[PDB]
Amino acid sequence: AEIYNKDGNKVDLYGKAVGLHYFSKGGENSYGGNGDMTYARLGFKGETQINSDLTGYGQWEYNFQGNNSEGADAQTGNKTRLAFAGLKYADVGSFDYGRNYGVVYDALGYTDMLPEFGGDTAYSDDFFVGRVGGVATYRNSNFFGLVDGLNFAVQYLGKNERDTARRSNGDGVGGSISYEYEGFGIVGAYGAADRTNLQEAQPLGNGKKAEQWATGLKYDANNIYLAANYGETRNATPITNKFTNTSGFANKTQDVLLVAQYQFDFGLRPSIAYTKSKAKDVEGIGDVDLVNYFEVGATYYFNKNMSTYVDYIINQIDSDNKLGVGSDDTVAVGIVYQF
Amino acid sequence: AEIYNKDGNKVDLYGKAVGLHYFSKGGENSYGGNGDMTYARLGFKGETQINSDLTGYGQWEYNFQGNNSEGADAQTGNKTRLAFAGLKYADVGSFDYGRNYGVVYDALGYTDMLPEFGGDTAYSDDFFVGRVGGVATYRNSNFFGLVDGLNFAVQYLGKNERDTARRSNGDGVGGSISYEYEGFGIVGAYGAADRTNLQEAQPLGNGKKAEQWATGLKYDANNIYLAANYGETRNATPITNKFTNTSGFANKTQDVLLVAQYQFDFGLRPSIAYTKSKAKDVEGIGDVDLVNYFEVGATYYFNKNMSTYVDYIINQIDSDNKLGVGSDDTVAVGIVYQF
Amino acid sequence: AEIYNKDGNKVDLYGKAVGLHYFSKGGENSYGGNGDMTYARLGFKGETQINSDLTGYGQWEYNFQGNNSEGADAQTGNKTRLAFAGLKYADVGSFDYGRNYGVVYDALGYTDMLPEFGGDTAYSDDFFVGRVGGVATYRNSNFFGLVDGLNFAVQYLGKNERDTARRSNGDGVGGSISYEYEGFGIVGAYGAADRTNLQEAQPLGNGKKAEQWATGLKYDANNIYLAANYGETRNATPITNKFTNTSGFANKTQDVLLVAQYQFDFGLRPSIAYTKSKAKDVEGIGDVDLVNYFEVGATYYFNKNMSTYVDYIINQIDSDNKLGVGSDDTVAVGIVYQF
Ligand SMILES: [Cl-]
Ligand SMILES: [Cl-]
Ligand SMILES: [Cl-]
Ligand SMILES: [K+]
Ligand SMILES: [K+]
Ligand SMILES: [K+]
Repeated sequence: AEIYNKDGNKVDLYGKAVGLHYFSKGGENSYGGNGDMTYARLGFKGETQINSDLTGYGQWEYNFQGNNSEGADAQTGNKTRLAFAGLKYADVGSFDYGRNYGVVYDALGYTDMLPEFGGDTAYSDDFFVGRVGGVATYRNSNFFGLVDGLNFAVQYLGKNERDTARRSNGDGVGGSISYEYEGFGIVGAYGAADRTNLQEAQPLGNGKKAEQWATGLKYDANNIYLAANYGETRNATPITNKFTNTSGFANKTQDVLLVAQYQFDFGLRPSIAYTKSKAKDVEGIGDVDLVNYFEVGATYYFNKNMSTYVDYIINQIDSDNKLGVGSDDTVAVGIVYQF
Repeated sequence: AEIYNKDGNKVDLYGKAVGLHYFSKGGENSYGGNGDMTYARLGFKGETQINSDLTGYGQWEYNFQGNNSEGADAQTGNKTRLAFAGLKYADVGSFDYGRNYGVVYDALGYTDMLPEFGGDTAYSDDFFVGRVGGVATYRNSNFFGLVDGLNFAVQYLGKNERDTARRSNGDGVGGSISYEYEGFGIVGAYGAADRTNLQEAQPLGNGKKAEQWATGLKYDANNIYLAANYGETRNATPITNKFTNTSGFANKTQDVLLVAQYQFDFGLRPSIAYTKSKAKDVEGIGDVDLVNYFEVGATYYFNKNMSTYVDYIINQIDSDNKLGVGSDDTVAVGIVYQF
Repeated sequence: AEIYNKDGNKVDLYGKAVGLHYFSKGGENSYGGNGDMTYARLGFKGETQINSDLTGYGQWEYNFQGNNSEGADAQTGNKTRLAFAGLKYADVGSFDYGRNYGVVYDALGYTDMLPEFGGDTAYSDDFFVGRVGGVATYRNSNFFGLVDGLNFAVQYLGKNERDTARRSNGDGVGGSISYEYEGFGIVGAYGAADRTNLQEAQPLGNGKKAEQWATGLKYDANNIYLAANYGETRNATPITNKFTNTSGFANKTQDVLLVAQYQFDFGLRPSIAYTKSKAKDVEGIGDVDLVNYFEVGATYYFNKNMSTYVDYIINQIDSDNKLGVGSDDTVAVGIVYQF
C-alpha cells in the first residue's frame, strides 16, 4: 500500500499473511510435503522523480516462515528475496544492481502463475533462472521508445563463491528479447556463466560453462491466460541423488511448461497446468525425470486484499525414479491477506 | 498506528522499543535472569471489508532481541510471534488459520497482565496454552448474535513434528466457553492432543494423550482488575531436571494464578500478584514446585505511547528444589515506547 | 519518511536499499574484500509529546544483508543496529536505555563521513567506540539551557558476558564534553570499563581495565567539511593475528583520522581522507599498524532519496605486516535509494 507520496517521492510498503497447509501421504515421499506451511512477507517498493525524464527506485522484500517454533529452529526458511536499487531514464532504459530476478525468468514468469506450486525450473540462486545476488540488470522498453512491444534486457552475473556448490556461481552474461502484440507475447532468453571450483568438485555435473535458454508463448487478454514454456539447461539445474546422497548438477535438461487459466467476473479463477522436466546424461543413471505432473486448482478472489485457493498436484513421477524423487500427490489449501 | 485507510481496507503497522534490564544475584540461579534484556517488536494488523457482512483480515508479529551482539549470537531470541489470516462473517463467526494463540490462553489471558513477568503457565509452542503453529481457530461472538456475553471457540491443532520434543505436538482438538456480565467474566477452556514419538522417548513424561484445562474469573470495571486462574495439565507442561540434564514433561500439574491491579487516573498502575505451579507424579522425585512467588510492581503511563515500569518478584522457590529451579529474586526495570 | 503524525505522536519509518560491489585483487588480502556487498536497512524513529516540556521517544534499526543466498547462509550479517527508548525533559536533559552508540563515538562521528569506508576505530560491540548493548546514556544540550554550544553526556555500560571475548564487556562509565562556535566544533570524550574473565584468558591483551579517549576538531559551514580525530585505547581495540590464529586485544593504540570533504550545489560531493591506527606493546611482535591508507572518493546526490558513490582506498599497509592485515587496495561502487 502507498503510505507516503510527497514531493515526487512515493513509498509502497507491502506484505502478506498466508495461512497454508499441505496434505500428503505419511509427506517426505510427496511433491510438496506435509503439514503447516504458514508464511509471511514484508518489504518496500519506493520510487522518486529526480526530474521529468529521470526516475530513481529501490525495492526490498523478505520472507518470514510462520511454520517454525520459537525455540532453536526459529530461523528456518527466513531470508531476503529482493534487494536492489536502480535508475530509469526516459526512453533510454533502466539499470539496477543488487539481488534480483535473472534474465531467463523473464521467459519463465509466463507459466509461473499457479495458486501455490508451479515454476519448478525457476530455481533460486541458480545462475539466471531465478532470484540471484550480484546482478547488474539493464532493461529496455519499446526499443528506446521507437518500436512498440519490442523489449530487450541484458544482465551481468557477478561471481558468488559461497559455502555450498548448490548456491555458487561464476561470472556470467545473460539476455532476453520479448515482443507483444495484442494479447499475444513471445520471449527469447539465454544466459551463460562460469562454474566455480566447488561446483566442479561435485560428482554430479561436468563442464566449465553453465548455459540456460527458454522460450515463451502466452495469450493474456479477455480474461484468458494460455501460456507455454520450453527450455534447456547445461550443467545448471541442481540435482540430488537420494539413494547415494550426492549433490551437483544435471548435464542436460529438457523442460516443458503448459498453463491454462480463466478469470471469472465474480472472483473465481480455475487453473489447469502440465509440467515436465527430464534430466539427461546423468552420471550413474542416464535419463531421469525430475518433475512430472498435472495441476488442478482454483483461486477465489474476495477483493484486492483477500483470497483463498486450493492446489492439487496429480504427480506423474513414479516410485521407480532412479534419483529417488517424491512420487506421492500433494494438496495445498491456503488463505491469504495482502496489502 | 493506522497508516492506510482507503476503500474498505485498513492497515495498522505497529511495534515497540523496550529498554529493559534485570537485577539479580550473581543471575543463573534467579527467576528471570540478570543483565540487559532490551527487545523490539514489529508487525502489521490489517482488515478489509469485502461486503456489509463479511470481513477479511491478516496479522503478523515479530520479536527482535536487542540484547545481542552484532557478531555470531546476533539471532538469539529472534522469531515470529503471530502469523495468520482469516475471515469473519457477520453473526456467524470468525475463522482463521496459521500461527496463533491456543484456546486455553483464552482463560490464561485473564491473569497475564503483569508489567514484565507473570503468565508462567502460558508456555509458547505447548499444545494449547500459548502461541502455537498450525492451528485452525473458529471463534463465535454472542452465540450467533443471540445471547449477549456468551462466547465460544474451537481449535484444531495440526501435527507439528519438530527437532525437539519441547516444541513438538500431534493432532488435537480444543475449545473454550466464556460468559461476561457487567465487569465480571467467567471462562471454561479445555484441549486434548496426541504426543509425538520424540516426546514419548523422553525419560520425563508418560502417556499417549496431552490434556490442558483452565478456568477464569475476573472483574474488569471501574478501574479495578481482580483476576483468578486455576488449571491442570497432563503430560503437557515442559520440565527440565537441571541436576541430571533431562528433558520431557510433567505427568500432572496444578496451577493457581491470582492478580490484583488498580488504575489511577493520573497514570500510575500498581500490581500485586501470586503464582503457584506444582508438578506431581514426576519420575524420580514425585512432587516439585515449578513456579512459586509473590509479585509487587507498578506501571506508569505517560500517555498512549510512552510507559515505564518496575517489576519485583518475591521468589518463594527454595534452593532445595529437587529439579534445580531458580530460587533467587528478580527485579525488572523497563522503559517502553510504542506506536 | 513521516508516515503518522496525529495527536502529538509522530512516527518515522525509514530504510535504504544499497546495491554495492567491491573490487579487489583475487579479495581476502584486501582492505574491504571482493564481490557483491548489497545490503538493506529498515527501522522506525518515533517521538511523542507527553506535555509542553516533556517528550518520549523510541528508535529501532535493522541491517539486512542482500549478498547472501536463500539456502543455509541466509542469515549471515543480519542483526539489530539500534534498539532504545528514552525521555527528554525541556532544558534538563535526555535519558535513554538499550542498544545505542557509545560516548566515544560522539567524538569519532566527526571523521566517520566517508562514502563507504572510514571510521575504522569505531568498532561495534567494543565498550564505548561504537554500537553497544545495555547502555544508559544521559545527554545534555546547551548546559541546562544556559551556555550555547556547550553539550555534555554520560554513559553507564552494563556487564555483557557473551559467547566471545570479542563482543564481551564489564561494568563501565563514560563521558563526553563538546563545544561548538560558528562552524567550528571541539569534543573531548573518555570511557573506562571492566574486562570479563573470558577477555582476560585470551593470549592477546593484558589488564583489568579498558580505557578509550578521543578528541575531535571539525569545521562544518559554507559547504566545507574539514575534520580531525586523535585517540588512544588501552586493552580495548580488537585484534587478530592471522599467522597464529589468536584473538584478543591491543595493549596500546594510537589513532589519527583526517577527513576533507566539499559539497557542490549541483549534487557532487568529493572526499579526501587519511587514516592511521598503530597498535603498540603487542605480545609477540611489539608495534604493528592495524589501519593505514589514503582515501579518494565521491558521492553524487540526485536528490534527498537517490545517490551514487565511488570509494577508492589507497592502502598503505604493506604485506610485511606481522599480524597479517590485508595489504591490497579496495574499490567500492554503490547505488542507494533511501526513504
Ligand atoms: Cl517464490
Ligand atoms: Cl510473550
Ligand atoms: Cl555501520
Ligand atoms: K515449490
Ligand atoms: K518470562
Ligand atoms: K568497513
